[PDB]
Amino acid sequence: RSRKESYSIYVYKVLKQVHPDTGISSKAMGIMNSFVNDIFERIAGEASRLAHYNKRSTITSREIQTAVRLLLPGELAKHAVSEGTKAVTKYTSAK
Amino acid sequence: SRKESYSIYVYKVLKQVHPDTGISSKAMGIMNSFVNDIFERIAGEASRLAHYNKRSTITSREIQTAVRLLLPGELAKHAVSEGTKAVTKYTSA
Amino acid sequence: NIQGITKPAIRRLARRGGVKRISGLIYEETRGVLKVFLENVIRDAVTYTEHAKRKTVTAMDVVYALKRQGRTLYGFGG
Amino acid sequence: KVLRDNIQGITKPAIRRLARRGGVKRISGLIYEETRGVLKVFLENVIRDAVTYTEHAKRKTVTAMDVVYALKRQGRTLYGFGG
Amino acid sequence: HRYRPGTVALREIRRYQKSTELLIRKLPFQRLVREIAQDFKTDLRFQSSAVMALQEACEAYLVGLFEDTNLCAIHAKRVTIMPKDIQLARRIRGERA
Amino acid sequence: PHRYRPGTVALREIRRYQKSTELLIRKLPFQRLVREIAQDFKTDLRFQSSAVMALQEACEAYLVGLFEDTNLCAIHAKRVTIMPKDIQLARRIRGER
Amino acid sequence: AKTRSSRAGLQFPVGRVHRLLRKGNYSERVGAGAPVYLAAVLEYLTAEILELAGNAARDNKKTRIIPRHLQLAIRNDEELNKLLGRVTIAQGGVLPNIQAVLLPK
Amino acid sequence: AKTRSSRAGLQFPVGRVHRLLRKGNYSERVGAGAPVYLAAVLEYLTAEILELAGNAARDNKKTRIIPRHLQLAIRNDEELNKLLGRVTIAQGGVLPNIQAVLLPK
DNA sequence: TGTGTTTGGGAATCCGGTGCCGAGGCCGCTCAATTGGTCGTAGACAGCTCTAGCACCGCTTAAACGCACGTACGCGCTGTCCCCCGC
DNA sequence: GCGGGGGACAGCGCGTACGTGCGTTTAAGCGGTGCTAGAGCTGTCTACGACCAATTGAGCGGCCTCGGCACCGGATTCCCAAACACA
Repeated sequence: RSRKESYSIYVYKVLKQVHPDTGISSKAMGIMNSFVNDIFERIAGEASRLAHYNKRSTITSREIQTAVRLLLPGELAKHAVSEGTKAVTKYTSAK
Repeated sequence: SRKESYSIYVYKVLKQVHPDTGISSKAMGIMNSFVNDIFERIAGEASRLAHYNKRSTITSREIQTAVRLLLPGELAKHAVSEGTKAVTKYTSA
Repeated sequence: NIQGITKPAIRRLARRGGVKRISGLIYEETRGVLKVFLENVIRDAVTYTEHAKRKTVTAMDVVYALKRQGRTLYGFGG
Repeated sequence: KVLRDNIQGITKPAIRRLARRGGVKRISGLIYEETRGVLKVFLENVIRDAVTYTEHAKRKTVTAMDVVYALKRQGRTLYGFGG
Repeated sequence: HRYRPGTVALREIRRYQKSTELLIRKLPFQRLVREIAQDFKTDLRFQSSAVMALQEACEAYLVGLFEDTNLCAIHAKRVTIMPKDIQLARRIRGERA
Repeated sequence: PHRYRPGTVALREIRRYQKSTELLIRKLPFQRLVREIAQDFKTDLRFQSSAVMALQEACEAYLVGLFEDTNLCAIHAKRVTIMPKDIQLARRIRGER
Repeated sequence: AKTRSSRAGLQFPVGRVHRLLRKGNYSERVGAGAPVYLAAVLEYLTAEILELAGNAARDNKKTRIIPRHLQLAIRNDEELNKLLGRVTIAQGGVLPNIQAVLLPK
Repeated sequence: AKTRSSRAGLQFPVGRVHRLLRKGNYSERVGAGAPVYLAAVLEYLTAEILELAGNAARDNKKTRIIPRHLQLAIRNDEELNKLLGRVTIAQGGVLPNIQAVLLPK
C-alpha cells in the first residue's frame, strides 16, 4: 500500500465554508485537486524564477506575492494579495 | 564583473563549418540567446523527467529523452546520433 | 484504421463547435488533422514510457505529453 | 512633464509601412485606429509585467532584461537583447 | 412530415453543446491509438484511463478547431465550412506551416 | 504627365519593406507612448534605452505577424483590402483577448 | 500544540505546502512566511472557484458539484477564464454558444 | 590535464555545462554523461544554424552573417522553423512573400 | 399577389416514483507535522562610486498632412446549378 | 440512397473610398551640454532558516449508511411548418 497525497479534505472544508449545504462529486474533487496542484506549480515555478533572477537563494513571501501578481489577472491578483498578506499578518502577529 | 557567453565556441563551430565567413556582434548576441534558450529547455525537461520518475540524478539518458521530446524528427535523430557518439568516445578514453 | 472516425462522429464534433452546415470534403481533412494530432501526442507519451523502463502507457504519461504542447488536462491524476 | 495622448504618434504612414511588411496591398481607413488599439493593449500587457519585475528588484529603472523576461513569460521570446 | 433544412442542424448544435459525454466511439479510437503507437514502439499496453485521457484531449482539440473553422466560414460570408476554412484556422493558430 | 495605376506602388512598397529590416515606427513617438503607458503603473520610472528598443522590436514583430494573419483572413474572404473585422477575427482565432 | 494552518487562520495545510516547496527543488531555502502566503493564495482561489461552481450547480437544481459546473464557472468568469485558458477539463463540455448569423430570420 | 570537451571531441565546454546544471537546481545529482550529451546536442544545433546562415549570407554576396541571414536560415528550414517558431529575432525582418492573389493578372 | 395568424404535431421539458451506489461520517492506526534547541550564513542595511537616464537647445530635412483627382474594388443584386441536409 | 432546396459561386453594375502625386508644414533625428538619480558593488552583523531528536494528533485507509442523482414513464409545453384567411 503506497502513500497518496491529495487536497480532498481541505477542498471539502473550503466548500463547507462557502456553500454549507452543497457537496462535491469525486470527479469534481479530482479536477479541483488537479487545479490546485497546477496553480501551486505555476506559482512556485514563477517564484523560483524570481528568486533565481535576482541571484537570490531563498523563496520569501515577497517572491510569492510578486509571482501572484505576475500570474493572476488584475482584480484576482489584488484580492489574492489582500488575502495572503492578511494571512501572513495574522500568522506573525500571533505566536 | 565577469560575464558569461558562448561567443568563442560559436565562432569556433562556425569556422569549422564555413572557414571563410565572419559574424556580426548582433548575430553573436542572437546565437548566444538561442544556445541559452535551448539549454534551459533541455535541462528543464530533463529535470522534469527525473522528478516525475522519482529519480534523483540527471544522466545522459535523461538528456537523450529530453532531446527526443524537444527536437523535431530528423533533427532529433541526428542530435541523438551525435550525443551517443560523444558519450561513447568520452567513455572509451 | 483512421476510418473508425466515422462521418457522424465528425458531424457531432462539429455540432459541438457550433457548425450549422458541413461540406463533404471536411471529413477527410478532419481525419488527417486528428491523426496528426494523435501522432504528436502518442509519440511523446511513448517516449515517456520508454524512458521509464515501462512497457505500459499510463494516463499520467498522456497527461505530461499533453502538458508538453500546452494542452493541460485536468482530471486524470495530474 | 506629464505625458498625454501619445498614441497619435503612431501615424497612418507608419501603420501602412507595418502592413506592407506584412504583405498587405490595400488598407481600409478604419484599420489605423484598430491597430492603435491592438498595439496599446499589447504594450499594457508587456509593460505591466516589466514594471512588476522592476518593482520586485527594488529598482526604479526598467531594464531591457525585464522586458525580455516579461516577453518570454508571455511565450513571445525575443533574441538579441541579452539573456 | 419534413423539417426545414438546417433546423435539425441547430437542434443538434444545442443538444450537443448542452451535454458533456464523448462524441467518438470508444473502441474505434482505442484501435486507432494502438495502431498509431505500433509505429513508434511495438507491443505496447495501454491502461484504459490512458486511452480515456487521449480521447478527451482529442475531442477537445477537434471542438476548438471546429469553433475556429466556424469563425472563418462566417467571415467569408458563408454558412458551410470548407477545407480551406480548416487550413486557414490551423495556419493562423500556428499548427500548419 | 505620368501616373501609375492603383496598386503598382503598393507592390513596390511591399517588396521594399519585406526586403529591408529597419524599424517602421518612429522611435520618439513610440518612446513617449511607452513612457506614458508605464506612468499608469508607477510614477517616476526610468527606462534603459535598450529596454525601449526591445519593446519596439517586439511590438513591430507582433504587429507584422498580426498583419500577415489579417491579410490571410481578408484574402480568405475574397477581398484585397484588410478591414478591422479581419484584425478582430485574427486575434480571436489566435486566442488573444 | 496548534498547527501552523490554525495559527495563520487558514484551512489549507501550511506544513504540507512547506514540505512540497522544500521537496520540489524550487530553491535551496524557504522562508517562514512563504508557505503561509502560498496556502492563503490557494485557499482564496479555491474559495472563488467553489463560490462560482456552487452558484452554477444551484442554477441546475443540483446540490452536488460536477465537472460540468466547474467548467461553466471557469468559462463564465473572465479573470478565471484568462487564468485557465489553455486548460481542458475532463467531462467538461463547452459553453452554449451559437453565432447570431446561423439563427434563422 | 586535458579538458572534458577535448576527450569527447567537442567544441562546447563540457565542464561549464556541468557547472550550470549543478548550479541551476535541476536535480540534486548530475550524471557524468549528461553534460557531454548536452554539449554535443548544443554544438550540433549551433553548427546546423551557422551552416544555413552562412549559405544564406553567401547567397547575398555577403561575407558576414547578420540577424537577417539568421532569420532567413531559420524561416526557410522547416524543422528549425518548428523549433524556433515562437521566437522573434531583433532586426530580423520577414521572408519575402506576396500572395499570388495580390499580383496583377 | 401578397401579408399575417392559427393548428396538428413532433421534440424538449417537467414531475413523481424508485432504487442504487458513492459521498459523507466514524474508527483505528501511523507517520509526518510540531517543539525546542544549535549553528551557520543569506541577506538587510549602510555607504560609496560613477554611469547612463533625463531635460534642454538648435538646425536640417525627411517625413507627415491636407488636398485634388481618378479608377478599381467592395458590395449589393440576380441567376443557376449542385451538393449537403433531412429522412 | 434519394429528393430538393438553399447556399456557393458566377456575372454585372456603380459609386465612393482608397491609391497616387504635389505642395506645405511639422517634428523627428542628430549633435552637443549638463545634471543627478539611481544602479551596482562592498563590508558587517544579525536574525532567520536548516538539521536533529522526541511527541503526538491530524490525516489516511477501511467499513458502513442513506440520500442525491440517474433513470423511466407519463403529462406539459414549446416551437414549426404549413396553411388558409383575407386585403
